Amino acid sequence: QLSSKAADLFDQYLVYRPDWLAQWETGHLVEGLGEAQAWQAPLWKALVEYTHQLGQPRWHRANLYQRFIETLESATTCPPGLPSRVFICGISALPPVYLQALQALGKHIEIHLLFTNPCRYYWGDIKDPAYLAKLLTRQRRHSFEDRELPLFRDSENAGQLFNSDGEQDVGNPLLASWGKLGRDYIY
Amino acid sequence: AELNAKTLQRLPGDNWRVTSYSGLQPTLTPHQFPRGASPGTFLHSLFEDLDFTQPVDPNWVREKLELGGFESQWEPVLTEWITAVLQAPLNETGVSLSQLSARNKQVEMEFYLPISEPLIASQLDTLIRQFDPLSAGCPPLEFMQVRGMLKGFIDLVFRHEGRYYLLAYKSNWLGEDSSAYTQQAMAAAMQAHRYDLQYQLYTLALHRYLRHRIADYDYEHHFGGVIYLFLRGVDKEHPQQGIYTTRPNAGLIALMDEMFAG
Amino acid sequence: FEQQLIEDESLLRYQACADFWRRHCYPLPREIAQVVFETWKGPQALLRDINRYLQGEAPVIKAPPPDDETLASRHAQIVARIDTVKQQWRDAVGELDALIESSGIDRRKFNRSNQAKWIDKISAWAEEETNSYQLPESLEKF
Amino acid sequence: AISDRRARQSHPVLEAFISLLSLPDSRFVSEDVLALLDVPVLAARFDITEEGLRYLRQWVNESGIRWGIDDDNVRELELPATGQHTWRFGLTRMLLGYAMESAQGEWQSVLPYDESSGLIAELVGHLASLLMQLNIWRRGLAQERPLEEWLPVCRDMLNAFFLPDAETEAAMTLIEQQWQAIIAEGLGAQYGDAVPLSLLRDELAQRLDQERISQRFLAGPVNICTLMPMRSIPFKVVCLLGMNDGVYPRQLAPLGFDLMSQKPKRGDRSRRDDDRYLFLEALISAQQKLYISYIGRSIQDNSERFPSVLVQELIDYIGQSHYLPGDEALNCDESEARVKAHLTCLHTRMPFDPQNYQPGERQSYAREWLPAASQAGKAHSEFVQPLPFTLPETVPLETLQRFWAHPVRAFFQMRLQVNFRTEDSEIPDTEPFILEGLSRYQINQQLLNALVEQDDAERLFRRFRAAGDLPYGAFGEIFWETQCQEMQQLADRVIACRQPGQSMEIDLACNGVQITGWLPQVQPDGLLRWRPSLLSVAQGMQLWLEHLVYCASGGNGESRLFLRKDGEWRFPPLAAEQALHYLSQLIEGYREGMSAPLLVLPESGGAWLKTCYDAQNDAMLDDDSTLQKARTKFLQAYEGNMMVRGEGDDIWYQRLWRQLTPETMEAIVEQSQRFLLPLFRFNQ
Amino acid sequence: LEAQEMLWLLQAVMTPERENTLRSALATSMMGLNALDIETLNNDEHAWDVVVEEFDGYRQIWRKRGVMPMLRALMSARNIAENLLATAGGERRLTDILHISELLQEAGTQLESEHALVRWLSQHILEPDSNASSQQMRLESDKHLVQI
Amino acid sequence: AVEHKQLRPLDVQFALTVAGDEHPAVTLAAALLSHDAGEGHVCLPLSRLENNEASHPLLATCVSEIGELQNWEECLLASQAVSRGDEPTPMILCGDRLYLNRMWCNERTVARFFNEVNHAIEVDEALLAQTLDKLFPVSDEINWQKVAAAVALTRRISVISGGPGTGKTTTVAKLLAALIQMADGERCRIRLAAPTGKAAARLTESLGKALRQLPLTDEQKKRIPEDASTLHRLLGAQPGSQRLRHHAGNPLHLDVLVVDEASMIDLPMMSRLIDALPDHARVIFLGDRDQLASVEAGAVLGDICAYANAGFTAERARQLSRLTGTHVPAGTGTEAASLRDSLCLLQKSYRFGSDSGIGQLAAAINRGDKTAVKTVFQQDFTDIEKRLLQSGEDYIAMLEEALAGYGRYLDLLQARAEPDLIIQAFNEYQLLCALREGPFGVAGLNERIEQFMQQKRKIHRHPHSRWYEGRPVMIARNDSALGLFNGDIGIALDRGQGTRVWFAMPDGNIKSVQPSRLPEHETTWAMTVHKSQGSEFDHAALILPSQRTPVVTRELVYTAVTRARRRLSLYADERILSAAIATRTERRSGLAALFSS
Repeated sequence: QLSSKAADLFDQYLVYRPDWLAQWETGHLVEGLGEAQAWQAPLWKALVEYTHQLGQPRWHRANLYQRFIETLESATTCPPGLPSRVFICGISALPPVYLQALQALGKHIEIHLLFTNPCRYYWGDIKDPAYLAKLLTRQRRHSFEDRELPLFRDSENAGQLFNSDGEQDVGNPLLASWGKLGRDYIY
Repeated sequence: AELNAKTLQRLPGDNWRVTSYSGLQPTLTPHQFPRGASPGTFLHSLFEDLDFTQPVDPNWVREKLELGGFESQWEPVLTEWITAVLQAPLNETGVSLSQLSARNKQVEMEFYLPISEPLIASQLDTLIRQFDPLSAGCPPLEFMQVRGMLKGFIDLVFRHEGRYYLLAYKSNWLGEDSSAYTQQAMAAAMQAHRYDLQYQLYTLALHRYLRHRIADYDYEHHFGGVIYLFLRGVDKEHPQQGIYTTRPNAGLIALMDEMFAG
Repeated sequence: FEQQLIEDESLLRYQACADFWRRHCYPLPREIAQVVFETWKGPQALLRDINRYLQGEAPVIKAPPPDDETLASRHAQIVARIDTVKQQWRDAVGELDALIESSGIDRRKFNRSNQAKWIDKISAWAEEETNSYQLPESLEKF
Repeated sequence: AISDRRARQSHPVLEAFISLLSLPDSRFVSEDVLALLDVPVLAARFDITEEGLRYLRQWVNESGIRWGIDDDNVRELELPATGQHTWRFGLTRMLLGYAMESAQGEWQSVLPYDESSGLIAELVGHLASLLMQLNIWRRGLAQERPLEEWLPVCRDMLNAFFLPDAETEAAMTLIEQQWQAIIAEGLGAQYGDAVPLSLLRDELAQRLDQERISQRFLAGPVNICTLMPMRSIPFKVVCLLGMNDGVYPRQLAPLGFDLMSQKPKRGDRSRRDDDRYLFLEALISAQQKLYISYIGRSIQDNSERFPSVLVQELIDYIGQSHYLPGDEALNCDESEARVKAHLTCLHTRMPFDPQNYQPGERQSYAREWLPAASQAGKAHSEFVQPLPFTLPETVPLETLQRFWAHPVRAFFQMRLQVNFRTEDSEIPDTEPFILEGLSRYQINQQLLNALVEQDDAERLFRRFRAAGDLPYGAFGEIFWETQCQEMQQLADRVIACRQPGQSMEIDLACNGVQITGWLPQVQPDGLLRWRPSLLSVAQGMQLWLEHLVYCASGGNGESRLFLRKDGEWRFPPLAAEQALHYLSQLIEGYREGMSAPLLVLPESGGAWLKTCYDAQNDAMLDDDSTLQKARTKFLQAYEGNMMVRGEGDDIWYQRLWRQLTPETMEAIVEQSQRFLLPLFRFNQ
Repeated sequence: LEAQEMLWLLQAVMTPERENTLRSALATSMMGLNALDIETLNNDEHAWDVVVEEFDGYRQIWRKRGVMPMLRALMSARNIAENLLATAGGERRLTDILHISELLQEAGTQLESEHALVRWLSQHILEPDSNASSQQMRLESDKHLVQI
Repeated sequence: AVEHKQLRPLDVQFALTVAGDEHPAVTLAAALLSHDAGEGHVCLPLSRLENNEASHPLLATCVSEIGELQNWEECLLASQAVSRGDEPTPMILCGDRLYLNRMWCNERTVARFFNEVNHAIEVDEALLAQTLDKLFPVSDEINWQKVAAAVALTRRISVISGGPGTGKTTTVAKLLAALIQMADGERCRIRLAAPTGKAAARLTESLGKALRQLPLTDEQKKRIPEDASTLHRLLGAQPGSQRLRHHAGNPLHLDVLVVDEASMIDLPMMSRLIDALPDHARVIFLGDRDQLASVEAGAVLGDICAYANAGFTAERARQLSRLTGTHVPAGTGTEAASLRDSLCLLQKSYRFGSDSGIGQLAAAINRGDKTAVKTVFQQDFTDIEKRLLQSGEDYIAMLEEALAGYGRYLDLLQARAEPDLIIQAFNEYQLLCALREGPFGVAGLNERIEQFMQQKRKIHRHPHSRWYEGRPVMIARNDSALGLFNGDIGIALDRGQGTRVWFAMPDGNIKSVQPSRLPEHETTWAMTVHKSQGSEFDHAALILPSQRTPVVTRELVYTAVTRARRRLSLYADERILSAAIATRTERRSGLAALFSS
């Protein structure tokens, strides 16, 4: 039972938190984590040695994504075998690692992302006022009308909607109470 | 006080259902193979997973028999039988399966076919019998008016010298152990199991697929025929036994497309 | 991390009580099993007696028996305690020196005859009621 | 079309394989083996049919098989070796019954079982073929084995205990696939240490029930499915069920030692936020109509069950965002409550309520409950009806005895042939520690029939101990000693006045009615009957009928019956005229009981009569104290206490009336005064 | 008694060939027939043939559609629910019949065989153990009663 | 035998449980005894155990005692499982034959009943001779029915051995008429017993049509036997328990008991019937000597009637000559005068003579196989046909001959006539098969006949209905509520009210039952020879399997021959027919030694 729960936690770390496993492979702790890391950091590294002791391959999901991004940004010619266009439809939840890989994939091959959002304006959070100006400079355009449309309803009063920490005061309480996953995904 | 109950005036719904073709219907030898649904699906998965360009390895067949759970004594006869299947060409020109590259082949193509009209069996069986010569016998099946979608799973689609071809796998073949699986016995099996409707729907789906995918498409120019491969009927000395090549009249497909469209 | 909660616990409790009655009451001899049968007919009566103590917090028993005392040792101790009184009755028999009172009837010698036939064997467990006539606190009040 | 349900393919294959994986941990109870033999695969493996299973049910029930496959299994559980009430004891008993009759006696302190005697005991040779196999794997699956040795174990178990069939082929294929997948995932890490059996059993039981089906999600029939995340499809009508509190949102507690729950990031996913986004997508995806139903009132105690927080926020936003045109300007909170009450449709508790069929906003479409709600049906008429019945010429004495044993039962099971057949009792789980009920009565009857001939009580004790019906060891000896004391006390009164008498013939002609029968054990002193029962009125009625049929043709003498606790029924000899008159009265009662149900209760009516009768003056008392004590005795004998089953608790009396009305009570009193009066008139 | 009547009805549905079980199930208080009706049913062979045919149809519904459809077709064709609602004191019996039907439908989905549900019902009749779901409910709520 | 080598698990578990820690000789002896009890042999001779076992020297090396246990009797008596008849042991060895305790007890009970209790009831010979003269009109030559009735009314226990078609029921009617005319003032409660319900119904209808012919009186018609009961119903057998109502204490209050068809009475049923009889009832047994053996283990009627071939006694011959008034021959020698006197042999068959080949074939069945080949060979008597069945073309020829046999049935079926003539035409032709499954059996021949009726345009059959018009069904279990017994045929047809099954009652009427009202139903285009006993068919056709089986023996072919009235066809090989006659189903029992002393 302990092995199954620790394997599920290690799979969640392989999906979501690759930096923690990358630092645990060397043997150094991460400042600001819980007490369970005191038994989770040596448990992972001795795992990486154990598959290093056997004939199994070394490569996994966590250590490969940075090299995959770099080998696509550093290449000059397109590699053969890649598809012409990839559609992402009906998907409203993805990790930032998958989006950072799909951005480097989309620099070469056109990828169409069909995302269903219930609101037409920006209803996510903000990071910095320098990021608020970057979001204000970005404007959408219609597929058939071909007219430029802004994100916020008011551009001069867009700074008053966000709080000091960066959370937008959503006027609709149902969207603010139920759509936290979409609120993170649109950000 | 007086009280009454409301009564529904009409039927709640028409016959809308997304169905398939099945809804509308010495000591070691392949003849001595156990005939069943599970060995048929095992041979279908063996022909799906195996690569056609590379030669068949006996240890891979032994590992696949370990994963499936069959006897280990059958393995050295099965692999040479598999290569005997792979050495036998299935074409009107003599094209083998080893000449097909990975980009040319496509295994287990799943298609959905729409139909907006109520499918009348009397208006369809007569249209089949007007052009198909195998419908001389075979009294017509009875099915309800099916309006909606139709599912299908084609085993293999492959192109060669600029011509597309279809390939399906039938491997039950319980009643034959000798070399009697000639073209007459295969035609009788096609008339008995009613695989003519399945092959006609496969030709219609492939025609619609090649029309949607390839621009400037012609049915006579690109399509070549449909091949049925009976696995237990393939012999090394008999190239014609085991394979069954059929080409439509190129006039039934347009009328069937007009019937399924509206 | 995962466990299965059960709603009814009476079946396993009755099974453990039957196992205790099998491993404790079966190899007893006749002179002990007679008293065990006089106490309870079977394990169902014992479970009906101790069902209010088996569930919940286990209570503390006042003056518990020692861990080495079995049923046979207690039976032999009570048999010797009865046999000492039987010997003291057999030694001091054949005399009457107490004064006859108005409450005390003169049939007490017949009760002594009932105590004369009582001392035959120590296979029984229940003494006679006529020993209640031989109490100094009851004879003094009479 | 129902989708997202758990895939249930073959329960009696997977559950039987799971029970076979718990074979050493099982106690081998007889019910668990008859449940394993209920599976047609395990029964067809050992050549057992359904008729053979039906014979084996009663064979195991009567042969004394309760628990324990072998004596070594009894010694394994730290229990004393009793030697009886095991599977080996029952097998030896059935084989000795196949070899030797039960009248011969014991051979190895095992009484034979006289039922299985012919070729049908060959099925016993099938059952002994099963449990022996159930021994071998019990010694096989106990030892711990490494993962390289658990490969052929499930395959050998499948080819040993189960037979391949057309239906159950896919279940065995899935069992082999899951077992080999578990062993392949174990050997991919190259596990070297030993692995116990229970871990693999729990893993296979968890992996076998994990499969789901979602093939018919959008086939065309209406879709029944659970809320699945990241799946939002636009529909015209969207209905929601089970939106009460606690059920939704589905809460999954974290592991506690996970570090992702401590420091949350942007891309972290939780089930609560996924369920809230699913509710938002269900609100957005609804195009035309949205239906929401939740359990609001409890079905047990009628307690108020609050809905979920999402539906409460939805109805709060509805009440704060909209208002009815009836109250245009009344208030803010009152209009919100009026909107929330107008939207809330509190349906009725029962479907046959007339409120649902009232015309208005909502109306039910169930026309099957419309006449139930209309209250236009006929009531249940009385079961008692006057039937035509002609008294035949030759009415035997056995028919009169079966009539006067129970008149309502003789009216039910003989006139209209309605016999309420109850199912037989199940096999108990343990050996009999005490003796009570039918077994104690049969033991007392056989002991009284043995002591009436001055036979050896110890031989019958060994005979009853060899069959396992007695408790083990000293307690069975104590029970046999006290029952022998009671039966000797009864026999000292029984054989004090016993004379050798033979059975005689009875051929009578009374009122043009012929009575043919036989009376057993007719002594020159009269009639002598003995039964180890209590003082009851039914045995007195039987003895009075036998005395009437004996005194009518000669036979001057008394009739005596001896019960327990010094109970005695005595009838003096009477003349031929009074006996023929009372026999004609009983024949008239029989012909009245065949046309109409003769409400003559023997026990309660006899108790009422013996409370009201006075044998000194041959007259019935009429004071209020006796009239109240007779009602008390009638209510005591009709409905008994919580330890004695009363006369009113019967399947023949509940059919006529459900509650004992005083009118039917007075009718029963009058019928008992008319018929049961010569019972207490000639009693001495 | 309603559980025993439902057991007799299920035994008559499962085995309608033997007339003894069907006669014992027809004479119950759930059907509500007089002694003259039972006598004319025993005398007329054609009415008993119609009863056997409709019980075979009930067995076909029970094998194809389940427990509650068979019970609803039996309560609608015989119209016993209206007769129990018309009889004074029969509403509690009808609610007990409906609860027994709901429990039989809840226990019939977890069992594959048809005789296994009959054995489960006979076992739960023989087992008086009290569960939270298998307790008696309130018979009526509209009519005011003295609450002990 | 072949089946005797393949040990049942019952015999193996019995040998492992009874012997246990004893010598393996006792284990092998218990296994062989249990296998012979399962096959039907009552006793086990020690010569077959000593000679026909390869492990006999090995067990001779297994035992180690002072006397080395060289004899099998000492080796068996050394164990606690075998005794001489005193100790309560499962196995009993008395006359160098090992049996079980129940079989030995029942065999000694039967020997006591047939050796000691059978005394001679002395009655008036003049009135008996006058009643025999006034009942039997033939007094010119020797009539076996008159001698059978005289020897049944003379003694208490009497066995009447006779084949079918010999006028047995007329002899029973004459016996009962002379019994009532002899005892006028004495009341006689005559009772009739049968092993099966169908044979009981046939006995009731036969005695009903026989007793109304003879002239009686108003008090004599009152003492007519009302009905024939089953032996499990007469003794009061229960479904749950095996306890009888008249087991040992109270006997059945009967004066005379006529038990028909004693060939189907096994040893335990005979022993249960013996213990129920009082010390004054007179029992008359009916049945054929050469008929098929009993169902369970035992052979009562054959071991009883084996001594009928010796003849009567010297005093009994003069007694029968004084009774019948004719010249009765005497039997040579005297071994058991009571049993040889109580027996009788019926040889004059009235429904068939020497001109018909059925009686000649039945007489040649008990003789050698060459006699049967000669009986079939010369001119066939226009009654018996022989068709060779080896390959598929012979199977098609057999199906064509079955079509020619069922031609009138299909002609009356297609013409939409009354069902009574349809049943009367179906009861004229019948196939008799040995096994149940396979290509040669009940369900195989039934499915092949249904496929042949589907091929040729004779019977229209729906594949999913299973109740097409014209299918013959038969019931497997008894049902007294519907009036149909086990072994009764019904024909499903449409009279206009729906598809219902018509049954031909023995009273002469027809009953139309719903197919949903049938408790059991199996297709009966070909019946088994064991299940066709008691019935009679005009045109029978035997089909024997090519596989060698112990079921096909002399008694099976004899019951297949006597089942036909006039015409009989055969579909078998010559070697199987030659081997079935020589291989007689012998059952080893202790009655041959107990009746000899």
